[PDB]
Order: sequence, then C-alpha cells, then structure tokens
Amino acid sequence: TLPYLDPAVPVADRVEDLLARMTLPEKVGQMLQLDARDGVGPAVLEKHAGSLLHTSPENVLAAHELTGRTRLRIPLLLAEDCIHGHSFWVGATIFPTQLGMAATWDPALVEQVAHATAVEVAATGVHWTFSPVLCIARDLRWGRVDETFGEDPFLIGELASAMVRGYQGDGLSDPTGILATAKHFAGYSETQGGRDASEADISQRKLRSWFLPPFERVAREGCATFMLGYQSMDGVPVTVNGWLLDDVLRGEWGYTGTLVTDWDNVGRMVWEQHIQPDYVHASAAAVRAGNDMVMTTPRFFEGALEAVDRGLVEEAAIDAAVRRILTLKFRLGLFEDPRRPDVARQQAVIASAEHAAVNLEVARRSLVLLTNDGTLPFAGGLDRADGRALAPAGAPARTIAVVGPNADDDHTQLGDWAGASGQADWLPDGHPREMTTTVLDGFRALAPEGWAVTHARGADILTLAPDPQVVVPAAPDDALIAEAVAAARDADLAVAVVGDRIELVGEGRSTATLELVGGQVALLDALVATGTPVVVVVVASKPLVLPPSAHAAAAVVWAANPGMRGGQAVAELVLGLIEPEGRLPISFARHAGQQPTYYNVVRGQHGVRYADLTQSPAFAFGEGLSYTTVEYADLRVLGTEHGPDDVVRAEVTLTNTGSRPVRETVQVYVSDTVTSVTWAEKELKAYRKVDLAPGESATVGLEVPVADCTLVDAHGRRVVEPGEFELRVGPSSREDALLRASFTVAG
Amino acid sequence: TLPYLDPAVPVADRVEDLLARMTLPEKVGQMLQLDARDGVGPAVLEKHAGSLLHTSPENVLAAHELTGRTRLRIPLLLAEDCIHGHSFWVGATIFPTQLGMAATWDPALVEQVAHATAVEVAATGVHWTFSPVLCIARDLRWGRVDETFGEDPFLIGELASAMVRGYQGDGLSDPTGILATAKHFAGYSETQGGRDASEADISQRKLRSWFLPPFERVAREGCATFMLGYQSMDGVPVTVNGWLLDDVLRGEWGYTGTLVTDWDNVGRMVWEQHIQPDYVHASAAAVRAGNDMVMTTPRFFEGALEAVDRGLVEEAAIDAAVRRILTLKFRLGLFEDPRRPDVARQQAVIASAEHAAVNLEVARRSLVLLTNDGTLPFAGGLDRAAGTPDGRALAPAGAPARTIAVVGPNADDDHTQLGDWAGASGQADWLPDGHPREMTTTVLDGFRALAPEGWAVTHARGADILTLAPDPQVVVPAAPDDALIAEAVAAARDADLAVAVVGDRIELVGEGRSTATLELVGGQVALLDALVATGTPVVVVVVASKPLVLPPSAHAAAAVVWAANPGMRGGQAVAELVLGLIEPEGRLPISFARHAGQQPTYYNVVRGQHGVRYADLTQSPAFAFGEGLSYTTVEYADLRVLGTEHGPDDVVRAEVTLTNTGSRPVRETVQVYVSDTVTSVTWAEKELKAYRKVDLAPGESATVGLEVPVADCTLVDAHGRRVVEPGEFELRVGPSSREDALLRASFTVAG
Ligand SMILES: [Ca+2]
Ligand SMILES: [Ca+2]
Repeated sequence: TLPYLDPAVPVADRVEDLLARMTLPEKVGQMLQLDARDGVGPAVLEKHAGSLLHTSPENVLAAHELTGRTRLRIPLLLAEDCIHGHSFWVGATIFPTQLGMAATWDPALVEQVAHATAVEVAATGVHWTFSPVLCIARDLRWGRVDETFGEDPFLIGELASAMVRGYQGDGLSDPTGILATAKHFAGYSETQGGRDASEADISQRKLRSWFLPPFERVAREGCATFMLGYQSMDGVPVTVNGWLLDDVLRGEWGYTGTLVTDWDNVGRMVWEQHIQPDYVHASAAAVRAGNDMVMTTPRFFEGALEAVDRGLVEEAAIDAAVRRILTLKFRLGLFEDPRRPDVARQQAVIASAEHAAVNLEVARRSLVLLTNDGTLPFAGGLDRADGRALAPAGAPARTIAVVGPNADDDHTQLGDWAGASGQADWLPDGHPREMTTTVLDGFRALAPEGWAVTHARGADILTLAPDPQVVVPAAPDDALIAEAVAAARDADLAVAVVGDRIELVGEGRSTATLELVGGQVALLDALVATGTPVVVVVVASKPLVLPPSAHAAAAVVWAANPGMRGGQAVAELVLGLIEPEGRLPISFARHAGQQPTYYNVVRGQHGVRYADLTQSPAFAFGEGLSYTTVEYADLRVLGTEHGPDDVVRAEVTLTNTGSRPVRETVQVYVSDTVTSVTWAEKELKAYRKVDLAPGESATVGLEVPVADCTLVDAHGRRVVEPGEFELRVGPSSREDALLRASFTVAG
Repeated sequence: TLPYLDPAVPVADRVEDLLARMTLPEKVGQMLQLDARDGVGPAVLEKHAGSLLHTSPENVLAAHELTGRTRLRIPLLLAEDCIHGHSFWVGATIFPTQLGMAATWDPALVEQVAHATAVEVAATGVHWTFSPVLCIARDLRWGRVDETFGEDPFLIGELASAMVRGYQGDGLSDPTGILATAKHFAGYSETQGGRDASEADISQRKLRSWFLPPFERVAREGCATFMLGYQSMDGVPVTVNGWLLDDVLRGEWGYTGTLVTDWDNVGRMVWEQHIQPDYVHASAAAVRAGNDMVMTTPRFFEGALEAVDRGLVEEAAIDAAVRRILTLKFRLGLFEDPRRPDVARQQAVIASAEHAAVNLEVARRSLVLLTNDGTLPFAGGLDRAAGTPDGRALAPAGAPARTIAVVGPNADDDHTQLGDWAGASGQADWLPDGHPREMTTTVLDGFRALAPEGWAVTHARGADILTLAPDPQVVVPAAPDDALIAEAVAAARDADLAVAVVGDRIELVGEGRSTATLELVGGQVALLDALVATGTPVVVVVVASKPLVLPPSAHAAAAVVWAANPGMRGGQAVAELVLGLIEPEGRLPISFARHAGQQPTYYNVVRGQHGVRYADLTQSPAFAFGEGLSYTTVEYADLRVLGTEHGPDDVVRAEVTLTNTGSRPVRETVQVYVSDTVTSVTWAEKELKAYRKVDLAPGESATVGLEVPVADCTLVDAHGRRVVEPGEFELRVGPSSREDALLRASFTVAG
C-alpha cells in the first residue's frame, strides 16, 4: 505494498493515500489525545485515538499491542509531562525545576539537562514532552511559578531555546530526540488574582511586550509543537483566539508546527468558561479555529462527528488537521519504527553516571546566596582529602544542627511535576529514596570525621481536612520547637530548611499571602533567639515572604526545588567546598500587596512607595552573593552613536578584591530614555560569565545589537526608535549596583 | 459697543468677534487653568489665563479686579475641588465621602447633597466643581477609593447621575447651578499595583465592560465637562488617547461638552511618563489630541506658542479650542454677570439648617452594621423624651446607670472624620486650622450628647496610628504603647460597653498614598486585642477612607460598624445607631478583602478559574457588596418572573415577597442581579441591575414588584459592542450579593 506504507513514496503522497482510506471517525480519532490512565483499550480501539498521555509503563506496552488490532494500524504518538527530567519514570534523573535551573544563567547547561532528559525519555518509548514552559512569572501568587524560568523575557527565551535544542536533538530522525512543546501559549501566567486560568486582562500590546518574545524565538528555531493556554484572554480562550493563532502564530511568525490544546480546553469552554452551550458547538468552534490535537476532551469525538453531520464545519477542516498530524507521524518514521521502549537502553542510559553529573552541576550552580554576615563559608571553609571534608585549621569539633520540615523531605525537594506530585498514578512511593540527597543527607555525608550532625524537625507545615480537601496550617507545637531549640543550643550552626510543599504549589493551588505556612515562622524566631548562627535554606516552589527572623539570621540560601542532588550542593555551599554562583531569575516580594515586584516596571507612577510599605523588593532579579568581593569600574561604550544595523559595544573592568575565586555573572540592561509609548524603566539584554581568581582584574567586552533595543509601539510593532539610551551594567538589577553609560541610535 | 460685548448678538457671532480680536498669546492663555495659590497677578495679567483653580476667598476677589485691568476683560472660569460639600470653604457643610454616600443606595438623597453643595459653592463665586468621581474601586490598594461610589458600574452610574443633576440645576442660566465634571475619564482606578497613575493594563474591551458605563450615562445626560485621567493606558496617556477621546467620547457618544486635563497631565508626559522629549512637543501633542483646558502645566504657554511658531500645529487648532471655551463662557452669561461671590448670600445659605439636615440624613443612612451578636441596640434600645426628637435619650427599663467607654485614635478626631478632600486635607493652603470644630460631632461628642442623664461616657485614646519621618516624609507606624493600652483597658473594665473607633488617616489615604497591606496601622490591632479580652462587650466602629483588613479580635468583637468617613454629623449617627435611636439602613457599596493578596474581591468576578480558593486562603471576602444588617429579621420568598416572552424592547418583570419576622421596623434594600448563563465571551458571574427600598413594619409582609429592561441585560462582545445576546438568564434577588442569600429564577431573551 500500500502506498502509505512505502517509505520510498514522498511523505505528502503517503499522507494522501492514507487519508483517502480513513473513515470520518478514524479521522476525528487522530485529533484526540486521551488520558491513558482511564484505559488504553477503549481509547485506541473505540475512539481511534491518535495520541495518549500519562501512559504508564505497562500501558505503553499495551498501547502498541492494541494498535496492531486496529483497522489502519496508525502508530500512536505517546506524550508526557517530562518537565525537569523524566518526571514520572521511577528512577529517572530528576533535575531542579525550571525556576531553579534559571538561577544558573547557563543555557549551555540547560541544553545538557534537556538532552539528558530526552535520552531517558526516548528509552521509555515516549515521543513528545510537554516542555519547556515559557510563561513569565509576573504574579508570585500564581501556583506554577516553579515551572517558569523566572520574570525576564530575554532570559526565558535563552533558556527555553536551550531546552528545545536539547530535547529535539538532530531532528525527527534522531533516535534520542523527542518533540518539544512551547507551553502555555500565551499569557497564562498573569491572570486575575494570580489564580489558575482566571481571566487574562492582557491586551494585544501587553502580550506582545512581555509574553510573546520567548514564544517567537522558539517558533523561529523550529519547536515541533505549541500548546494552547487554558485561559480566556480579553474574553476569548486561546483555543479559539483567531488573532493569536492565525494573525500572530501562523501569519506574522510563519509557524509550521503542530498545535495541541491544554487539558480539556475544549470541554472547559462549555462547563467552566460558559461560552459554549454544548459540546457539539464547542467542538465545532475548536475545529474552525484550526486546532490539531485535542487533549483530554473525550466528547470531542462525538461532538466533532455531529458537527460535521449537521454542517457546522466541513469534513475538509478535519482533513486539514489530520494531514498535519499524519505528516508529523510519517516524518518521525513511526510507520517504519514506532519507537517502542527498549529495556536494555533504559538500563544503559537512565540515571547514568553521565546524567547524575549534569544534575550535580545544575544543583551546585543554581543555589543563590542571598544574605551572609560572614558566617559562611562555615568555619572559614573546608577542603577535601568527592568524599568527606577534612576538619579545617582551628575547628577540630563542630556540631551542625539540621532542622525544619524540608530538611529531610525528598519528595518536597524534587517539587511539582516529579514522582508522586500527583499527575501520574503509577508512582505510589515516588522516586527511590536512594536517589535523593536531602539537606540532612548532604551534611551527614560531608561533615568531617570529628564533627557531629544532628537533626530535629522543628515544625510542621499543614494537614488536609474535608471542604478537594482544604489546607489546614499546622498549629503551634511548643514541644517540637523546644526540641529544635535544644539541638541548636548544643550546636555551632543551625541549618533551618523551610519553605512550601505540594499542597501549596501548582495547578488550582495559587496562594494569596506568599508566607511560610504552619509552625515555620515560630521555628525560625526561636532558632535565631538561641544566639547560635542560623542559616535559612529555602526549599520552595517560588519566592516566599520571609519573616523578620529570617532577615536577622546569619545567612539565607535560596534553593528553589533543587532536585535529586540538591542536598549535596547545599552542604557543599555551606561548608565552602564550592563557591556560590546562582543569581536570582525572579524578584522576591515583601508582601503580596507590594506587587508588581518584577524588575522591568513600566514608568509613570505618581510616587515611589506605598504609604505603609516600600516598593523595594525583598531581593531583586539578578542578585546573589559569592564568597568574595568584586569591584565593577570604568564602563565605557566604544563609539556612542549608532545606526540601526550596528552593535552597541562596551567594556567594563572587574576586580576580585577578595580571597576566593568567583564565577561572576555580569548583567547588561538597556534603558530607552524617551519612548513613544510608556515602557519599562530598563530591560535585560545580555549577560556574561567571568571567572576571576583572587586579586585578578579583567576588562571584558560586552555587546547588544541595536536591533535588540526595541519596544512595542502604539501600532503593535516591535521597533527600535531613534534617540537616547542608557547601558546599565552590574551584578544585579538594583539601580544602586549598576554602572551606566549613554548611547544613541539614529535613523 | 463691540459685538462680543453685545448681549443681543448671537453667541456664535459673539465668539467669532472676540476670537478675531485676540492675539495668539491670549488665545493660548485662554486654554490655561492655573493654580491660583502661585499668584493670580501673573496668571491673569502675564499668562492671560482662561481659568483658575484652588482660588482662596481673597484671590477670588483679586481675580475679578485683575480681569478688569486686562485688554479684553475676558471673564475667568473659577473651578474648585468641591468633592463632598464645599471642601475648602471654611464652615461649609461637609458631607460623608462619596464612598460613604454610596452606602445609602439613595440617588434622591445624593442629588440633595449635590444641590446643597452647589448652592453653597455658587455663593462663594466658584463656577465649576471637579465632581463627581466615576472611578470604580476595583483594587482596594488604591489610595483614592474613598472618592468612589464603590465597585459596581450600575450603582456608580446611579449616584453619579444624581450628583451631576444636583450640581448643574436648571442649566447654564441657573444662578445656583455649577458645572459638573466627570472624572477621571477613564480607567484611572485600576492600575498596576493599585498605585497612583501607574500603568493601566486595560484593553478597549475591559474599559468598555467595567469603567465606561457611568461615563456614557452622564455624557448622555449633559454633564458639562469631562476630566482626562493622569494614567497611561495600554501605553497611551488619556491626554493624547485618540481612541478614547475621538472614537468613543466625541464619536460613539456624540459628547459636546468641554475637556480639561488632570493636574499637569501635559507636563507629566515629559518628566514622569517619559514619552515626550520636551514641553513644546508635549504641548503640540496635547493640542493635536483635541484638548480644551490644560490644567497646571504653565509651560504649555510658551510650549504651545513655540509649537505654532515652528509649524508643529496650526493656529487654527488653538482657535478651535478657544471657540469651545469661549462658547461655554458666553452661554454662562459671564460677560453680562461674572458671578462674583456674595457675602449676604453666603451668610444666608452656607451651613443653613436645611443643609445640616440633609447631612444628618446621609450620615444616618450611610452607616453599615456588619456584625452584631445581639449586643446592639445597646441595653435593648433607647427612646427619647416624648415630643423631644432632639434631646438626650432616656435610660431604659432595668438599666438606670450604664457607662460607655469611647476609645481609639479616631474616636474624637474631627479631621479624620471628614476624610480626604476637606478642610486641611492638604490640597488648599488657606485653611490651616480646618473647618470650625463646633460643626463636627465626633463619636465621643455624639455619645456625650445623647447618653441618658444617669449614664456616663468615658474616653481613652488607646492607640496612635503613625508619625512622619524625613525621607515627602515617610510614614512610621506608632510603636507599642503598653501604658496607653492599659489606660483604655482600665476604662473598658470600668464600663458596660467599649466603643473602639479605629481606621486610617490622611497620610495613608489619597494621591500618592496607595497602601499595600490594607491593615490597621500602629497600635490599633494591639488595642482591639486587649479590649476584647476584658470581657466588656466591644463595638468596633471603622472610620476609614476605604475597606481595611480587620484583625481576628475585630471579628470576635460584639459588633462591627462601617462608617467610611461619615462627614460632620457622623458621630451623632454612630451614637444614635448604637443606642437604637435609629435603625441601620446602610448596605456596602464595596467588598472587604481578608488580605490584599486575596483580590479581586469585587462581586462581579469574570468566570473561568480552575478552583475556588487559594491554597492558603479562602476567596470569600470578609464582607461582600450589598451586605448590611438591620435590627430585625427579613425573610425573602417566592421569587417569580412574570410572563414568558421577553424581547429586545420589553421589560423583565418579577415579584418577591418580604416578611419582617422580627420586632423592629426596617427599610430594606432589595437587590436585583442578572446572570447571563451562556455568553459568547467570558463574562461576570452576575451584575447588579436594579434595586428597591422597602419599608416593613414588624410582622408586615409585602409582595414587591421588580423590573429590569431587557436592554440592560448586556455584555461587551468580542467586537467591542455592548449588546443583549439572546439566550438564558438568571434573575437573582436578595439582601446582598452573597450567592447563599439570593433567590433565583430563570428567564429567556428571545431571538
Ligand atoms: Ca527612545
Ligand atoms: Ca447568553
């Protein structure tokens, strides 16, 4: 032989030969992506599904057998949330979350993470990951901040670009490449209240200004699929948003990839957004809008068939979507090799030493040292003879008390979209306890022979009660507090590991207050009051408001969810076996009502502060300490006048005036002095990592293409306007940390 | 003539004759509305100003003298912020803030307020007030929530319509009518962070949906002027926003009134929004956009002139603005009679008994009882001596001696009680000592005057709110004060009732003064905790600009009264309410959040959210739009829609039955919400469309008719059109916007 089965026949002819043989239910079936947890049998055989997601290892094997019993034997696309590692394969390598990864400011490293993930994913027979996430974290109340690369469009684009390259490899014939997904297109991350898929009050120009740029980048770089957002934007759900899908994605960007909806997008237009009277009309709307894959709306099957039968849409529209789906399957070679799981390759590559080394590198470089009174590195810093550290000169016996609810919690350390986080039902125990080094594990393994490591839980966070169940913050626990206070009073250092956990994170779980829940604030107050130096380690999904006692503690480390090696990286940082390198990809609010606290705030406000609160963030985008001092000086623009096709070139001089080496992340912001429409005060446009030995000075070149110095004007065009600009260069987005030099652009 | 001085000549010909006589500097100056506090001499003589604002009584007189010395003697328009009463005339009747007035749900009363204001304003020689405020209070962080009529577009339109009607009177020849102003057109109230004039991230459709309806109403009803907002909206400041000004205001609505910017709108485009390189280009851009009056951008004078000289804009563009301004002045009769202040008129009408009586009625009907465990009315409620509707209350049966301890920073603060835009609030510089003390009854005053002869009223401050420190200065919350709390605790332990009067004050309110936390600042939380723990029943009275987060102790107190800023008679109303001398009638025009991060907390939330709560916090507001108690129980029953067919020109008619099942009379406010069941684009869960006040004697039942025109059952569709879409609707009727309080009945609009 049949021509669609002949690999010598051109793809377009194979597609036409198969399409002409399909019944309409078989064609509608190809548009369906169904939840395999509900039973692969009916999905493959009765609904003729084109794709499955959340397919357990036993159901992947069953799905291939079922395909063999179908009339046309069209291979399935098996898709999965493989979000920061192969989230739902027991024993896979689980990396930090994207938010954690973004603190490395290292696209080359993030590409290694994505490539390592795809290698593991491919060995399990999954073809397609719903990753990377390109949402921009502009309201910290949102439950899914942990899934973003932070608050900056340029850095998001850098790191999402790296993920797509790493996942897709050499292309559709690469055996270790998988399809990437640009999600969640677009505007999902900034909706009313920071709630999950509440209304997006985002105009066309606002979306173009702060949300689209990373999506346009990965579209142009060949991201195989896009996922359409759950949310209504200016009253129109993305699933039927013609401006966004046709004018922007297909038209302005010329995108030729394949679309998939988010979970039950089509159905939600009936029962949650209340914009369609029934499933037939919602199905017709989704077809008319140009959707391809419809994720987990089972009733699209009968709804689209009735819509065609009633003349609401043409069978030709179904054909157009199936043509695109079949083209993808043919180009992946799935009719010749359906890419079944391979046990021998799973044993060779899943959680390989290779992959664990990448994971350790990301964990080590993601930790952000936010405050330090000199207590760190502890006892002046330690040396090794990998392996246990030696007691340093002048500190033969020390005791480190490791306390707090997140100090020994391996599930919470890995975060959402991993293990037992809840979206997959075949990982009851999550990932093997084996594979995660908690903070307590890390200190127990690295503290010198001669030092002691003690543990006390100190505080609980929450319990669940009936109304899904609702969170009940843990009560005061004087006995639990007093046990941790006793450990600290008998210690030289108290390492308090605090944060959030899964019931306070993710879909349907935005938070209003951003505060530590349960007994954690009381624990931190009591610990600091002992006079033993306290290091607060925040293991949490997103930036939290920390209590006054955390700001009075000796040091504060931000770890996001640092993955399987995170606990080793934490102990190494505290003990000085590594230098800190992480830099914040996101700003920390002092109060939920303080927002916006992202750095790229649009100008115009009457005043600089709330009457009851500063507008200065607790910690700002790009901030983060090392164990040395670095002086920035002598920022110069080399030729200040520019035409549109030129490059802004600059130099700055850095000096390591301290005693330890550093990898410094130089950050380059552009400010547009006079804008035709109101605009951000500044935006990150470039950055550079610079290694500096103690006492070393270096003059490093910097550049920003003039073409990147854009704004979105009143006509919705992203343009460089002639006029004055400032280049702002320094170690963070804090204005008092930035050198500045003027430049101009002329027509 | 000369023809422009000839009253027999038609207005259009008078305008043309005068325009032809004017130099270009005098035409540009006629567009200027300058701050009289900086000197009326230069403003009138050197800059040929067409208008002044913030003009002190002495400067009003001097301004008329200076006008007679100018070449053409063009009379000035004198304008003022007369925001709730004649704000900055010492001894005027100061009413509750607009937000307090809105709790009455009484447009007829609000019209009386505005007409009484206008009478007093006209006597002082001011022609034009920058009122009413039509902003919608959708972010409680915003500092200017006190100036709004709350969070609901329909109720805002109702009350703003009333204000414009009362202000303007019989029209441009009415000696007691003044020009009203629809401010701040539009979207100013919902900007990033709830900050003052930060960026408004508002699409055309969102603006049409929730912000424009009150403005469209008063535009069609003849509001003489509109004021352009300070904010940049989708990147474009309102001052140069062609879609809003040309397509909507002048185009869709056909509005023919006069425009004025807000304060230094044009200059801010240079120094604060950074969208114009210099003042000549900002001036040109303001002129091109069709601006009329330019408020407090003095450099517009030289800016516009240089813009004309460089051909950036045509002198004909200046001519067009001057024609509209001069036409207004001619139709006001200002060339015949410039409406000078009149001292005899001032003595006769300002703070008259009739105006004081309107004020007391608004104060009484505006208070909102939010919680009551039975403690109120105190001691079972009191009566006055028969035939004495004004004297002390009589001690009741079984309670010969009771002591009421009045405590808290706002218990005896007559300035904070009047609120922003009044007295010494700060925008005027000629009344450093505020309005006369005798005109304001504080909460302490009210209890002292009304408590029975054998009862006692004690006072203790209990808590301070703030002090100011050098960097304007910054707010420093008042530190813990154990001794002050102990004094108030001792007073409460030695009393039968503690009335704790808490809230905010001027440094936490208004322009440049949004708040992040919405909490009570200073020692107030500590005071409330300590008071409730005494065992003496505590009534919390909130005198504040806007809804605040109240601590758990306030929710454990015996009763909570919301007073907003209740004006000069507010303290009498509070005492009368607590003692049962009046029944509570107020109903919230705005919802109260439990935390700033809980917002949106307005009732008309757009559908679509995955989930119902935050993981750490309910989404239920502390108190919801429309809530408010009386001193009796009212059962709602048997909601019925009348008829089956409802077409585009029909009225949906319905009936509901109310029964007063308790022991005291009530004026109940029945609220009528419409819910559009299936919508072409996502929409609010429900919207208020009607209400009705019903008086019920004890035990009385009434079947009450309700109606909503089908043409009011609109949404704004994907094409930016406000339309009624055929399909199913739900009518929801009850005593508040709480879903568990609403009866509901379906209806269908045909088509
Ligand atoms: Ca510029
Ligand atoms: Ca409808």
